[PDB]
Amino acid sequence: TSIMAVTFKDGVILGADSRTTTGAYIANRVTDKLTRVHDKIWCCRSGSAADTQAIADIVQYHLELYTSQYGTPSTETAASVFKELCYENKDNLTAGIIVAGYDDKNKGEVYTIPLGGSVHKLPYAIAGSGSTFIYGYCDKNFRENMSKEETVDFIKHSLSQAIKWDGSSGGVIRMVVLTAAGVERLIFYPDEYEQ
Amino acid sequence: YDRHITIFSPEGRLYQVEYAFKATNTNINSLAVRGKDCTVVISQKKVPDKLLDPTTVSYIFCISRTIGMVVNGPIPDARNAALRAKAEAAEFRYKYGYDMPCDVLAKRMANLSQIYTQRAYMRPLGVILTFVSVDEELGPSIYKTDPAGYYVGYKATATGPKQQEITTNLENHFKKSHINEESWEKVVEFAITHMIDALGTEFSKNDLEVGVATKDKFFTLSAENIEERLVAIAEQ
Amino acid sequence: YDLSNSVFSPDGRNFQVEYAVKAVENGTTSIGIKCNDVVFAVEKLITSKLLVPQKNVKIQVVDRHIGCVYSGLIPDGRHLVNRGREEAASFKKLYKTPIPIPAFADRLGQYVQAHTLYNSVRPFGVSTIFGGVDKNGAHLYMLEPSGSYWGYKGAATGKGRQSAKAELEKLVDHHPEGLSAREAVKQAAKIIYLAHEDNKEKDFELEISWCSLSETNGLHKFVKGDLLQEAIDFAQKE
Amino acid sequence: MTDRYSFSLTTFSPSGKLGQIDYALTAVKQGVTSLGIKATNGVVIATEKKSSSPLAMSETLSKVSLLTPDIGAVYSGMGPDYRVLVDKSRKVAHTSYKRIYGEYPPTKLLVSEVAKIMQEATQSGGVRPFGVSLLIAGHDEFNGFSLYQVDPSGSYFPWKATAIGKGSVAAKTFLEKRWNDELELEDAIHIALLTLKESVEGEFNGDTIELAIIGDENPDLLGGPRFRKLTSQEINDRLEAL
Amino acid sequence: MGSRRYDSRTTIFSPEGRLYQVEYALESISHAGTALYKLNDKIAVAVAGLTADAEILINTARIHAQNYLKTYNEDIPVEILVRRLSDIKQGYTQHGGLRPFGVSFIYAGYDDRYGYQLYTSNPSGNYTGWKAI
Amino acid sequence: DPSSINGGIVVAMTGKDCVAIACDLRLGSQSLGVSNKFEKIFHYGHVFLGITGLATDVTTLNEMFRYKTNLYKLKEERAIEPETFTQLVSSSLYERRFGPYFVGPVVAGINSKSGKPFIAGFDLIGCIDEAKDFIVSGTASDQLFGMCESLYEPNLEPEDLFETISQALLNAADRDALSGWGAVVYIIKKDEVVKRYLKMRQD
Amino acid sequence: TQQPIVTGTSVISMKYDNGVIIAADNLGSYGSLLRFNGVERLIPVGDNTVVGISGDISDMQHIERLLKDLVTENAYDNPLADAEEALEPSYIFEYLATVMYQRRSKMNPLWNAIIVAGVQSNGDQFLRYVNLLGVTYSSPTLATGFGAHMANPLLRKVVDRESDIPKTTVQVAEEAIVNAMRVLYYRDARSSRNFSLAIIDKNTGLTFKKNLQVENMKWDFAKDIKGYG
Amino acid sequence: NNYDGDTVTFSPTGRLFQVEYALEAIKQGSVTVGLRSNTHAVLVALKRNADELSSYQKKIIKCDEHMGLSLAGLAPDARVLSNYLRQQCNYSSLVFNRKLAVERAGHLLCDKAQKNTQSYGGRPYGVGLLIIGYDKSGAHLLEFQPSGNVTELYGTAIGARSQGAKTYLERTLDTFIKIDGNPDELIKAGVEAISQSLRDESLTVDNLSIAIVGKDTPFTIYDGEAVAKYI
Amino acid sequence: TTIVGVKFNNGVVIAADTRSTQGPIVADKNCAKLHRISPKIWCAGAGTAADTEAVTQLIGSNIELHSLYTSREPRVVSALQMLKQHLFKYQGHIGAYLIVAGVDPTGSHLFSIHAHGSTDVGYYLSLGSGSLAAMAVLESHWKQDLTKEEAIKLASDAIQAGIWNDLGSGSNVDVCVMEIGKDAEYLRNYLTPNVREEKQKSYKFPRGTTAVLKE
Repeated sequence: TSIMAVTFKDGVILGADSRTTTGAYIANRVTDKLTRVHDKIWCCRSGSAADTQAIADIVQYHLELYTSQYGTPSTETAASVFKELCYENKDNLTAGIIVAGYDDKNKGEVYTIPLGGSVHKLPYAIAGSGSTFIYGYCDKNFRENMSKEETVDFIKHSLSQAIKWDGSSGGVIRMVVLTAAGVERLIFYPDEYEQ
Repeated sequence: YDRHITIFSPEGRLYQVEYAFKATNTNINSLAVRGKDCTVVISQKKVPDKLLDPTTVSYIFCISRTIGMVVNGPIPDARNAALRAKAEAAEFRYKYGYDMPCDVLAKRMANLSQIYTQRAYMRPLGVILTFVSVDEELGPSIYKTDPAGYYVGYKATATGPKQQEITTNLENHFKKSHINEESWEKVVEFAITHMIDALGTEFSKNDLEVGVATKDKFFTLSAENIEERLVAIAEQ
Repeated sequence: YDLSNSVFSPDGRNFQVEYAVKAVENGTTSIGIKCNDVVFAVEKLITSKLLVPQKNVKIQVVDRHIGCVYSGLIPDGRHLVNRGREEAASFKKLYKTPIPIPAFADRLGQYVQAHTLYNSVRPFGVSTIFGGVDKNGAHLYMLEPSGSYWGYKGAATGKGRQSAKAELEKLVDHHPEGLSAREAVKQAAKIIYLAHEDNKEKDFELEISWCSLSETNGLHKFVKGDLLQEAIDFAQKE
Repeated sequence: MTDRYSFSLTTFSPSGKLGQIDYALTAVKQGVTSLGIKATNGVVIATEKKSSSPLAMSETLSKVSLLTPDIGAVYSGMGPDYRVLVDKSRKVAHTSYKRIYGEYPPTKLLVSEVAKIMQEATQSGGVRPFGVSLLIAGHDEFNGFSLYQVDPSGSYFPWKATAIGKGSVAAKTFLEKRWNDELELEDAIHIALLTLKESVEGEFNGDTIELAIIGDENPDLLGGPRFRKLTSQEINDRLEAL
Repeated sequence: MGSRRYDSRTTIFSPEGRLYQVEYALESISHAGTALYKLNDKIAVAVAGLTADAEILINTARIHAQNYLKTYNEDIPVEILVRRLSDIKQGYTQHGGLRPFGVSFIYAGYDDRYGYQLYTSNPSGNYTGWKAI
Repeated sequence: DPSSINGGIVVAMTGKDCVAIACDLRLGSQSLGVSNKFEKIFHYGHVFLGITGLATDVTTLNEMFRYKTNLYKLKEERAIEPETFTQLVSSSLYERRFGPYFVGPVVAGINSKSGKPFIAGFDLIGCIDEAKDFIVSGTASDQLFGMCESLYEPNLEPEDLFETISQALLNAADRDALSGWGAVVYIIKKDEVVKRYLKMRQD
Repeated sequence: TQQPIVTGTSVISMKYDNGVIIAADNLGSYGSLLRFNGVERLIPVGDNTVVGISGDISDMQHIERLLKDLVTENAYDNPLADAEEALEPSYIFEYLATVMYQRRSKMNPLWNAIIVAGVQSNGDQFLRYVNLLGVTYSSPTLATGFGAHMANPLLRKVVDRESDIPKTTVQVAEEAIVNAMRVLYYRDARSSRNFSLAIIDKNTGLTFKKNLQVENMKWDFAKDIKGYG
Repeated sequence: NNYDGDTVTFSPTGRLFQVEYALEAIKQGSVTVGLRSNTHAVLVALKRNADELSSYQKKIIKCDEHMGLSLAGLAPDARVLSNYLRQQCNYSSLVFNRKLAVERAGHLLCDKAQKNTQSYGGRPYGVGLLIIGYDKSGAHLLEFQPSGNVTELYGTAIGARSQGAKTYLERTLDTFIKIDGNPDELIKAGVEAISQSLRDESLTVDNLSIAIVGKDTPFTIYDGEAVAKYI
Repeated sequence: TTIVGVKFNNGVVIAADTRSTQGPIVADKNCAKLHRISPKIWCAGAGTAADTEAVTQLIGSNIELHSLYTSREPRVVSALQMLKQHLFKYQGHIGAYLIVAGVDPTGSHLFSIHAHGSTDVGYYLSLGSGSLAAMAVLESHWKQDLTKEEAIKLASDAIQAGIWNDLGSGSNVDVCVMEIGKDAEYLRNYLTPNVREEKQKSYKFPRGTTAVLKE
């Protein structure tokens, strides 16, 4: 419902909320919208849950085969696999997917795949129903070559605004940092971003 | 035609399977030993022709993250078996949600070899496969499969022409006392020393290829990482 | 035991593959040299002067970065190149990146090995030398009718393969630090001219191609023009 | 790459014999002596185990398998064929009987299915008969305890006490020498152990033989199944009182 | 050299006009025992040779009889079932490339049109009614 | 819906050591009666199956289950049991997941081994409802439920069970427009099976 | 396929005495939301072909991948793949039209309007149109979608018939194209201020101008409008 | 030979004897000569009859308005190959609106011929072909063998007693290449070349066929009285 | 229908109601909604009863085959993947909503699956028509430090609340407790707070009341 990915200076941070609603009722108050595809190169998905889970499983299997047979996949390879899966089933699935990854050569890459199967790189990406309320703010407060803490603060502010102004979005704020050091998981509770 | 297709001879034998077994022997010897929490495989990298690129001449394949395989026999059938094993492991992980155990993959490859030996339109593969891993429920594990569809697990194993000497030395060592070393480097050095005892030729860093299966993952050792054990063995 | 494709001999050999290798032995000389960046050279027998010069190209291009030469039954090599083009196109469609040279070599090896598993087909009667440049650098590979392939610093096959192998070994020993691109082209021309001596009483045409970083932008291009004439003159001088 | 092996590889000889089936029987005969004894409260299946190499772990390979919680099997002949046939029988026991009627198939019907599978290999195209002879031990509510033998020809026969392998004749003679009407499960186990010890050339311990029993009930193993494969320690304890 | 292992081309004629496989199967049956299954409530069959193929054919006959009963709501006549089984056995003697069945069948059946009848059939596919064995 | 075109009523009750299954006899096209001799209770060995709904589907299910029962008896050389037949009916109904038969099948009988009475009901797609008191199907299921919730006592004698089930069936049919035209009651005991016809108004 | 999700905007093109000019903006609208910017909708094929695509952009990427594959295929076993056996605008347009018609006949169309522009090997300017349903036609001036209603009337004021083509210089055509783009930005709610322009000339060749911006706009008079009465 | 029952068997020296028999089937056919210049390409064919009461079999088949061929060997295989070439040319003209190049047709025929020499259950073709064409790169002449080998030459000859025509073409190579302004002169050169292969035979209006293609010249066949002035 | 699942420190508990209805009429008042997929893996289902039962039986048969093939204990993740793939293959036409819970060598697991194949994890889950009351009770009385008895009381409370406050639920409460290292899970109607009162008058007819035409 509120999904984001930003590449600052040393890697990529992907952030999301944790609210899953089956209508006006909250079906899952704390859901993990961040799914691992490989060790690196993994981000969050929006839209229908079943389609996104199936696409994520298929992409994970395909990239496992790619790693076993031809070396190590890049972020663009995962973006292409997602694009093919979304485009060939254009009339069958409604997912919407952002893919974020890290590698030594490029040091952080993001790809956006909306409904219809198109793919765009962009320096930062926002998606979901709540992101509609943060289009201006994210445009007014994004800079290239930021530090990790500044990126965490920017994601926290944007996701807090999205949670506040969207009914179907917002539990806790989950963040994943992918850099050369490794993969780091962060969680921010409502008492933090609401104040 | 009992000697040309996989049909029974009057005495009840399959000659094509035996011929594939003969074809399993270039004459590279390989060894596999399991320790406390790791498994080590070593193979001979014989490249007498200087035109070949040494890094591309290998008989060890990383099937999955935790499983490694060493093949004895011609390399085309080895690559065929490696690709099949990789596909089966990936399919198992996708379908069942957890990593394929080493013995399960060995059983699947044995079933495929049996199917090859059962149909008259498919010849048996002339290779011998050894799968090594650290299974999450069984610890270190070594399983060998042959062109006859047979497969079984080993405390330690050796494949090649003069495998009898290595097997005799290993069984004598086990009668004396797995390996009680908690670090895989010690197990690698022990395997190298045992191979030197059985096949004495003073292996250099370019005459060996080593794969190590630990709990986290399976990997292989480069020539620079290979020459450190023999220096350590010599300095002891 | 030499009548079917997928029958093991009592000693474990496949005689059909060996006969395919014998068929390869009758082919013309084709060589490939890898430099630091790669270079492919082929000899075309001029059976008669009626043939139009520079109209029977034998070196083939896969994608925009793979170059392939073959010795043996030319139609078999063309069929293998078509299959390789299909596989490269499928890989590029599925992953959006040009297929790495080791992956292409593995695909070709799997295809050739599958062509030795049944008696309804026969093994390919060609040996292929193919290479190029990818993100990991410059690669050269040699594939045989049995399906086994290896990477080489220098490779050669055909009637005059032994002299070419000796020259390649001498060049490798004399250049422990590698070769440039133009020097590699000149050496390939010289080796082709020296290996042509297995026929002598037959005119021949030299065809050279290269694919390296710089001077070709990582793509495969045929050596044509003043450079080819300089290479021919250098080969004739030696 | 086409199969083009549609014709059958097993045909009749001028004397009326099927050569491939006879050769499969010959391959079976040069195997390992496996025996089965039916009692009033169970059925015992015993076999000998060989060591391919001293370094090989014998417990990684089991020569007796559980087909259903109440039906088990043993083989004499080619091991990989037995393993593939066990997998096929396990699949058939579910995809043909249990998924329709909600119950595990009776022993006779499962033996019929296995015999049909083995017969399909002697008449279809581009195949060879399985080089194994199977002993099936089972229990069902209406038929009681049953023991069957299935040959490579696909013909199955019910037996009260049978044996196959190299020492099949001597083991059969020993079993038929004294077979009473009051045999118990432990009496059957003792007789099987004695016959296996007589047939074997030595090294008769708990780690060189494999035994399984069908009977009674094991709710402790439910998590009950009537199939119990005895552990090595229990076999050693029983041999200490032999 | 796709597959030259065809076992004497089972479904061909001899130079004298005979079928070798059928005669060999008849020899195999004659070398078997001397002649117990229920096809339905009114028909029984005795088998000779290759009990597995006999069981397969008996299952097929049971399926055919039950199909006839479902279709017509009447018990199948003995002759129809015997003819169907004989045609099934003859089919393998003319096409398919497989070996013929090695089973001889003796059917005893009662219908409402003939009042107790007996038949016999062989691998050649020819069935004959007999007053007594 | 096809289940309310031909009409029908089937009920089943349990007794001390016996069961009872009763059904109506009316068969009509919508509001026009056609036949008054259309029994809806069939027998397979010692089990009884009462089907309500579309008459063609009832006949098709009867023929298919007779086929399956004959093949099962031939293969296993024994009569089917009510629980095994219930599982078979459920599986067969679920086989037509997207093309289900518009039927109201009900299974009753006494197990040969245990001797326990057994009654079960099914929906159109094969969901087993194993109830120890009674099972109801037809176009007047609510009336049968109201009649059977009261008037029913556990472990009733067959003589009293007959009266109870007959009164319930008659009073349920009298308030249903698409059921009637006579009634048939089976009292199933240990290899006894007594069949009776009831007297009722012809609407 | 059945409905476009991310859609492009008008593509305009015209012929001048020595070649063709084709321009298109760089917007990736998502309905009423201008979601994506910097999307190139002019695909150069060879040194003599430009393909302009309007409509669904996922299908645009699909057919540009098809064009890349076609370019790769044309070079196979073709020693003259860059001199005389190279691809031409006519061949590319025929392939695209065949693909579009085949997609239409299967009720699975590519939601695009495509303009193919270039110079033929004999010096003749090629400029043709295709879309879904496989409808094809040619004209001295072409425009897709919204620009078909506003850009065409202006361009036809300069090149009205065939005989006007030899009388039009490249400067006049480029000025007309820029003015048409400014008008489209004035009156189209799905338009963007930035656009790309390609010129194909028989003599000079292919000239590509990216990151162009609409300028010299008029807004001063808006200070004098107040209320609605 | 034990290695001759099928095409999927290699000889111990690495030979395919079925392909060799297919090649020998060509040697038992009539002689056909092909030549070309910068502007035109010409095929000359000598036809045969069963007897005096039968007609002469056609030896030249048109594939497209810019490409044609002449056959030597099994006529039905030539018909199959010509139909395949017509289909390929039509596909190229429809999908891309481009005239198919002669080299592309050569590659297609090479691939199709190869596909019949490697799979069990089939046989190689038994006809040799001389294909002429004109395209954007000029005039082209190609020689096709059933083994899949396709060659490009200024002139060639196939069939029986073809060595005389080939020797004449080799000797006069420097002459017929420059014949561009006169198609009839090139036709005369081809006729004189094929005359060297005649074994006590005379060219008549009944056994001579002449096909020509050129720059401003659709593929045109002359037979019967059309070849009266070329004799 | 109400189904709840609560994960305590070293195991899971699954509880359910026992009422199955068609429309506004109660079909069966003692339906069993706890399904045994594996001796240590149990699932409960809501929605179409036939679809849930068939899917559970098929997945259980496949799980048993897998356990026989691998000579290993079945895992909850395997059943989860099989169920979700099977449900997704039918695009939600198989209307089953499942709560799966089990104990395996990797620990204790609890998941929820929807009819379209989507899955989720949690420490306490509720499904069915009356799932909102059970969810409110769980949110009111859940803590991360739970023992076996506290969990078995929480599940009963949630099921009882869902029974009382939803017209689609009623009758008794079925419980199933899975703990690491032991079987248990044999509750079978722990609570039965819907006992019907005795009827005011007996309605046993005297013999001979019904008229019989023929026998």
